[PDB]
Amino acid sequence: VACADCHMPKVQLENGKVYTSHSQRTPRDMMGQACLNCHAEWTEDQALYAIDYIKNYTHGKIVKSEYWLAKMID
Amino acid sequence: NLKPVDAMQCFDCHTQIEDMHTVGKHATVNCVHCHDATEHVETASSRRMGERPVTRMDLEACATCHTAQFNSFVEVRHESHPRLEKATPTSRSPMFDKLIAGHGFAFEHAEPRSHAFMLVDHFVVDRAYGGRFQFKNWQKVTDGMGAVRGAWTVLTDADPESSDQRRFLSQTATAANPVCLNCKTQDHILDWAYMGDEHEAAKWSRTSEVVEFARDLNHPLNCFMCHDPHSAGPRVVRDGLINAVVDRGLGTYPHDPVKSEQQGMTKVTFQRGREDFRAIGLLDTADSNVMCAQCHVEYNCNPGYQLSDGSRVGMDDRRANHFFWANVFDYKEAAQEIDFFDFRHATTGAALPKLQHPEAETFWGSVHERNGVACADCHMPKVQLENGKVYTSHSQRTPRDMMGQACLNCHAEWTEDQALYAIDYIKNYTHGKIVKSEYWLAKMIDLFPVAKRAGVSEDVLNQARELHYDAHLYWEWWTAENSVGFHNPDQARESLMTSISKSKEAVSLLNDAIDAQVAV
Amino acid sequence: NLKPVDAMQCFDCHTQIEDMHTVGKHATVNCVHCHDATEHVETASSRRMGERPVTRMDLEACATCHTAQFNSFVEVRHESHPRLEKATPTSRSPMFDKLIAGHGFAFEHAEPRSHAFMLVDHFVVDRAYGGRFQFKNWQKVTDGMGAVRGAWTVLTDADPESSDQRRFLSQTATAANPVCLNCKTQDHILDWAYMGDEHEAAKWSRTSEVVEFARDLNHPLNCFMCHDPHSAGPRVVRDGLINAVVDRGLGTYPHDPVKSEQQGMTKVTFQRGREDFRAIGLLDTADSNVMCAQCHVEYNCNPGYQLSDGSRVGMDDRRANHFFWANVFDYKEAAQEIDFFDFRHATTGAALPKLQHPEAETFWGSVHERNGVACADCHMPKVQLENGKVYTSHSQRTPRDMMGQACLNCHAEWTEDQALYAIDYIKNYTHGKIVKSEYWLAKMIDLFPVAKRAGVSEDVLNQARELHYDAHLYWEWWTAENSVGFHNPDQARESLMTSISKSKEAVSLLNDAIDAQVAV
Amino acid sequence: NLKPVDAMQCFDCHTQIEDMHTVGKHATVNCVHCHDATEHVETASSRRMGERPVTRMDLEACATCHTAQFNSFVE
Ligand code: HEC
Ligand code: HEC
Ligand code: HEC
Ligand code: HEC
Ligand code: HEC
Ligand code: HEC
Ligand code: HEC
Ligand code: HEC
Ligand code: HEC
Ligand code: HEC
Ligand code: HEC
Ligand code: HEC
Ligand code: HEC
Ligand code: HEC
Ligand SMILES: O=N[O-]
Ligand SMILES: O=N[O-]
Ligand SMILES: O=N[O-]
Ligand SMILES: O=N[O-]
Ligand SMILES: [Ca+2]
Ligand SMILES: [Ca+2]
Ligand SMILES: [Ca+2]
Ligand SMILES: [Ca+2]
Repeated sequence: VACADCHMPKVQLENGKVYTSHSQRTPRDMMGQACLNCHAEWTEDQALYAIDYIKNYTHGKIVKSEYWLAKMID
Repeated sequence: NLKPVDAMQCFDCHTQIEDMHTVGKHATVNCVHCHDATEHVETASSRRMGERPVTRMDLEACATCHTAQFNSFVEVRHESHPRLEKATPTSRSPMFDKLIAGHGFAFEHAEPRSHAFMLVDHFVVDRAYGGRFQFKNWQKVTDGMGAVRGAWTVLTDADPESSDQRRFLSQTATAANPVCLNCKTQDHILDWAYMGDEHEAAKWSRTSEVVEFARDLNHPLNCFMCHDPHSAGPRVVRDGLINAVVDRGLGTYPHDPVKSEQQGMTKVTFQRGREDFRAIGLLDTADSNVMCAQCHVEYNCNPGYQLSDGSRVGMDDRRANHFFWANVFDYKEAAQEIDFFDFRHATTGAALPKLQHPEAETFWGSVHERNGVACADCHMPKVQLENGKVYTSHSQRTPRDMMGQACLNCHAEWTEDQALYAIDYIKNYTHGKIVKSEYWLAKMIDLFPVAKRAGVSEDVLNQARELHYDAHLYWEWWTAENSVGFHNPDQARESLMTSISKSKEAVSLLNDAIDAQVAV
Repeated sequence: NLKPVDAMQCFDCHTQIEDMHTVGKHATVNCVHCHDATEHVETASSRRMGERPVTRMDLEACATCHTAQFNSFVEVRHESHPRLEKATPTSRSPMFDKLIAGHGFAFEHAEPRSHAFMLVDHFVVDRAYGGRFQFKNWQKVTDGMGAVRGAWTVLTDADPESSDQRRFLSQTATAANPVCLNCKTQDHILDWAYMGDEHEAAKWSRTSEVVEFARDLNHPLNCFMCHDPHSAGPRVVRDGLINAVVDRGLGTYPHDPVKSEQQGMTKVTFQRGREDFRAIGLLDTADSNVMCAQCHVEYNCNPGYQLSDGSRVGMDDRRANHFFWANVFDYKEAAQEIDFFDFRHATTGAALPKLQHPEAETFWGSVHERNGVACADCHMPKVQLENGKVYTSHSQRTPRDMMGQACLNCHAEWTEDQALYAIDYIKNYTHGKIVKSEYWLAKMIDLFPVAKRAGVSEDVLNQARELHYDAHLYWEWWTAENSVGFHNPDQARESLMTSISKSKEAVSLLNDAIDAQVAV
Repeated sequence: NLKPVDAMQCFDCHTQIEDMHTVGKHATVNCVHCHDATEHVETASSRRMGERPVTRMDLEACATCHTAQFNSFVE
């Protein structure tokens, strides 16, 4: 998988000539084309939930990392 | 990958192309994008073609550099109901079968749908080819991109071994003829002489076997119908339109000589063996009124009969390819001018015209047309973007889908709901008069068998038939025209009231004659 | 609280029940859930019933352990318009009154609504019981759960003191008879002999007073119509269906002997005093095509007349309970096979069939049926859950409400709008041909009085009446069938074109005969 | 309106560009779309630039033929 698969995927059209989106942005804006096409087992809410599980856990450890760096700095 | 050819080598022979190509916005676009001419260059002389070069007519030839306009063009509007028969109580003409009896449209006449389907819909409608052509299956009806790629990628022919027009199912007709195709495709633009006259250099003409012609055609509404591929400048290619505007000298706006001069057309003719062969009309301005009038007009594209003596007018006659270029109040005179009518009513025996989608001629003289508004302003406006390069939408559809760009930009005093309400006030009032007109036409039509059977004289029946012509014209214009009066509401109202008046006159004439017979 | 009974004690006598109950998925479900048999056990012998045990027929007997399927079944689809008369310009059959004149359906024929209401709607429709039964007030029309709980909890009887069929309001009919109830309820499953034959052990039969029968019935579409309560295995209980498939040997799929073998039915018979009494058909597979064909078929459930001699066929005849089990192109032969027609047209005098909702026989041979798709796949699919135990929806309704589960799972190439567009293309085209068929039927019908009054001969009028039979059949199939052609579009198209052809033939015959009379 | 230049004349001194341009999917795209080299061509030799030609770096140089990619980019 590469950055473009999640952040600038091909446009999906009912009728038309396919081209590649050049709006590089979060996959949350185009989940059908950026995630759900590979993850058939998920609804959009399930895929968002899986993202947020990782970001929530990571951000918690960033905050704890800063708490300890700040305690040392002080 | 494409390799460019030496255009200067072409221009040595093709001076008209040189004059157009070197000056316009396609001066950097190489011939190889649309032509394969290698063997042609090896064999042509200054006056003889030699081997014929290949010319691409597919819309994807333009989609490579103009993807936004192409993608907009091929969109399917699913809200435009498909295969919706007009002769039903919930559509445009509840009493159409009774009123049109004797004409091929009684076999099927659906409402229009998105442009991508025009050629496939032409091929499959029940009135056209005896039911010979069908979609490969009922799922293909959704496939707009497929139809654009080519009719024969989504259709089947019930009998590839024969080329005659015949019925394959009982309730079909074989009304299609080569002239129809000119408003569905221009794939034949190099194979058709101006007006569809017989010509040594034309493979196809008005008198061709239409089933064989059909098989050679693939693409709907080619991009180059409105845009010259050499200059990229605005134009029309439709011979019937050029004939009305230029040859007959009627102008682009027959009611307005000044606007006709400012927004005119220059006929350019191309030859084969130094004899005139085909023509285009270059426009002074990018005027969509005239571009859309290549098809959205009342026309003849069919055999018929002479008003004077009732004799047959066949596909071989020039009248079988004709733009009347007349509003509803000038139409009867325009039909007298060429001594033509379309069919005899199956019940009344009256000589009648058949009217078709006269949007362009209806729009003339309307408040919007008089203020310089054109079809594209309401039906294919500029796209509005917060950040982006503006381009023109090519999805021709009702303004209800883009009211901000199609109406409310000029009508700043209205909300979207108020603008919709104004449109519906006109459509509701107009439809009510169409329905009343049909009621009166039907009442008259029903009296003909009663009058004949009661022994009413031919002289009286003929007087009623002359009234039927006018009652019919002044009604059918409005079921044929697609705006339900919006394009010209005062004209629709005056015309529909005239239809009713004529029918009432005919009813009174017939009732009195029947009553007198019974009294004897 | 329920206390279990000793099932082994029952099984001592009930060996058929034992063989079914001990093997299937209800082997742990005690008899007390559905039967109160204490006094029965005390008094029965191996061949005599003794006191009759109570058997629960209410759907709540199953709702205790299967709440999800019950709650799904009783949902009311408010978008399915209620009490919507089909004989209007905006519904299925704009010219129904003229075409059906002479038949009881002219008094009222509404579109179907949700299954919860089937029995109450049967009781209150204007054509059924002379207007005898009404909802307790106009608010009760919304109460689906109430109707399921029991018809008599939401209805009133205008005269509990009489049991005759009569008109209580002027524009009603009394078309109901005991056979109708078999497609509304199976509360009478233990009180009705197979086919509704007279039988010593049956309280009710084809010849019962229908008002008295009506009063004994409460619940719509019982869960056990498709599920054996003893084995929990798939089945049908409808006698007419078992008679077509098994007794007449036609099979579950008459056009396909192989599929008939793989997806067959085994007739199981239950006796009273060691004589055959009632029967069920156990299915080889959980095949909804055959389960839904207990009701969604063309049938006779009414008296009529013989084609051969015009004589009356009454409720006492087996033909008054009959599944034709024939597609539209085999129907005329199926009606000749039993020498039967339904009514004489009030205006033309023609012997005519009356067609009813033939969904099952229409679906045969369609692309979907040939690919192994069944009614439940589009009308009662598996529920899709992010997290949960999957069960089958029991809300039988249009797939438009669950397109992801009903269509788009098999048609991965389409969006919901594209799939809807494909359905509407078929429905629009089919409806247009229904409307044209009615136009031609009406034109013919209108000529009968004119022809009679002009002195046209009986021989010619009889030729026209024979044409009317076919014109009628090939049209009415499609206003009766609820998919507006979707279930089999090529068949609808061929049939409706045949209807039109027959009417046109009849119009020409009558016009020529009238013209000849006037000429003399 | 743009007027095409003689690309072959350019390639007499620009063999490295020739080998890329003639072979890829821009073989038909004339240099005038992105370069203004009139005075350069009047003054250059294969060994002396002469007047420096102008090269367009604006994204609109691509947006004429690739409006969809450009419009999606600038959102
Ligand atoms: C899908 C499997 C992904 C691939 C491959 C790449 N990225 Fe990604 N990225 C992804 C997610 C789910 C998120 C979080 C977005 C959210 O809304 O929570 C991101 C985030 C970014 C961001 C920040 C985007 C924003 O929140 O606005 C950037 C700048 C980004 N990613 C860049 C990026 C690059 C350069 C990649 C290839 C090396 C790449 N991503 C891969 C999902 C996916
Ligand atoms: C790197 C960050 C990019 C920039 C800056 C631009 N584009 Fe692009 N383009 C990019 C990728 C990863 C792809 C898809 C490649 C693949 O095959 O998967 C593209 C594709 C194109 C195309 C081809 C047609 C299509 O797939 O849409 C064109 C014509 C194209 N890109 C044009 C384009 C223009 C005009 C840009 C400036 C506005 C642009 N690209 C920037 C990566 C990158
Ligand atoms: C003189 C020797 C010629 C050269 C070099 C080229 N063409 Fe030509 N062409 C020539 C003639 C005499 C004709 C017949 C029409 C006429 O003007 O008298 C043509 C025709 C074409 C057509 C129309 C083909 C058709 O199907 O009708 C096309 C598209 C065409 N020519 C293109 C073309 C191109 C692209 C050339 C350079 C590669 C070219 N021609 C060279 C005479 C001569
Ligand atoms: C790329 C190789 C092209 C192909 C193939 C086609 N066109 Fe084109 N077109 C091209 C350019 C670079 C331009 C000029 C852009 C600018 O604004 O400077 C154009 C312009 C047009 C126009 C506008 C003309 C005008 O305003 O006077 C139209 C209507 C147009 N092009 C249409 C068109 C059609 C119908 C094509 C298929 C036959 C087509 N173009 C091919 C680049 C390319
Ligand atoms: C002949 C080649 C045509 C030209 C030029 C234009 N139109 Fe057209 N139009 C044409 C046909 C044959 C059809 C029906 C297609 C079918 O398969 O049924 C149409 C349809 C329309 C519609 C209805 C679209 C819908 O959503 O139902 C509109 C609004 C329309 N046409 C407008 C239109 C405009 C504004 C034009 C000039 C820009 C134009 N058309 C040109 C045939 C042709
Ligand atoms: C240009 C002057 C036209 C000629 C010649 C033909 N048609 Fe046409 N057609 C035209 C337009 C502008 C439209 C859309 C507007 C409308 O009112 O329909 C159409 C539409 C069709 C359709 C779709 C609608 C329908 O009537 O079912 C069919 C099937 C169709 N046209 C067929 C047809 C045939 C068989 C023709 C020759 C007899 C014919 N068309 C000529 C424009 C023009
Ligand atoms: C007539 C019925 C048209 C057909 C067929 C096509 N286009 Fe068009 N185009 C049309 C109009 C009225 C306009 C606007 C002119 C104005 O100045 O108001 C356009 C414009 C273009 C342009 C210019 C850039 C823009 O404004 O979008 C291009 C590049 C263009 N059109 C391309 C194009 C292509 C590729 C088509 C086939 C898919 C096509 N046009 C058909 C009218 C008509
Ligand atoms: C705005 C002032 C308009 C101009 C200029 C033109 N038309 Fe129009 N059209 C207009 C409206 C408000 C409507 C009714 C649409 C609705 O949804 O109620 C129409 C209708 C059409 C149609 C049928 C469209 C449909 O309902 O699907 C066609 C085919 C059409 N108009 C064509 C047309 C042409 C060819 C014009 C220039 C001659 C034209 N219209 C001008 C608004 C406006
Ligand atoms: C609880 C005491 C029950 C009552 C009352 C009814 N049913 Fe039942 N059913 C019950 C169980 C425990 C099971 C098996 C669950 C499992 O999957 O193992 C069932 C099964 C069914 C089935 C599925 C049968 C099969 O797949 O072969 C059906 C169709 C079914 N039950 C229907 C049904 C009906 C119609 C009832 C009312 C007459 C009914 N059940 C009562 C538990 C209980
Ligand atoms: C006889 C006992 C029936 C069986 C078995 C099935 N159906 Fe039925 N259905 C029946 C009636 C009498 C009615 C009309 C009820 C009323 O009060 O009007 C219906 C209705 C439907 C509908 C329409 C529902 C709506 O929303 O309007 C559908 C879609 C339907 N029926 C489908 C259906 C299916 C798929 C069946 C097998 C699973 C089935 N029905 C069985 C009578 C009977
Ligand atoms: C099974 C073979 C049936 C017999 C016997 C009867 N009906 Fe029926 N009915 C049946 C179905 C599958 C449906 C829904 C489909 C449809 O097209 O309606 C119905 C519907 C009704 C309705 C509601 C619709 C209406 O016509 O108003 C009523 C009032 C109704 N049925 C009454 C009725 C009477 C009086 C019957 C005996 C003469 C009768 N039905 C028989 C299935 C079956
Ligand atoms: C025929 C018209 C049916 C009626 C009446 C009832 N159900 Fe049903 N049921 C039906 C089908 C076609 C299926 C699916 C079988 C398959 O394997 O595809 C079902 C399934 C059940 C089940 C099994 C679990 C599940 O899949 O949901 C149960 C427990 C069940 N049905 C119960 C049930 C009850 C309680 C009913 C009365 C409210 C009922 N069914 C009616 C067909 C029919
Ligand atoms: C999917 C491939 C289907 C199968 C298998 C069956 N039916 Fe169907 N039905 C289908 C569609 C797309 C429609 C039209 C619905 C719409 O909203 O347009 C229908 C319609 C019905 C109806 C009327 C439903 C309503 O509009 O309220 C009934 C009563 C019905 N179908 C019954 C039915 C039966 C009994 C089937 C098996 C024999 C059956 N259908 C198969 C889609 C599908
Ligand atoms: C019209 C005169 C063009 C200008 C200016 C630019 N490009 Fe282009 N590009 C053009 C054509 C006709 C094609 C081939 C289309 C086809 O599919 O055959 C292309 C192709 C591209 C691609 C795809 C290349 C590949 O897949 O190998 C890209 C990424 C692309 N073009 C990018 C691009 C950029 C970044 C430009 C500005 C510097 C640019 N193009 C100008 C036509 C034209
Ligand atoms: O019907 N002649 O092609
Ligand atoms: O039938 N097309 O005007
Ligand atoms: O009408 N007899 O029940
Ligand atoms: O009227 N019920 O088929
Ligand atoms: Ca439309
Ligand atoms: Ca005409
Ligand atoms: Ca319904
Ligand atoms: Ca029947």
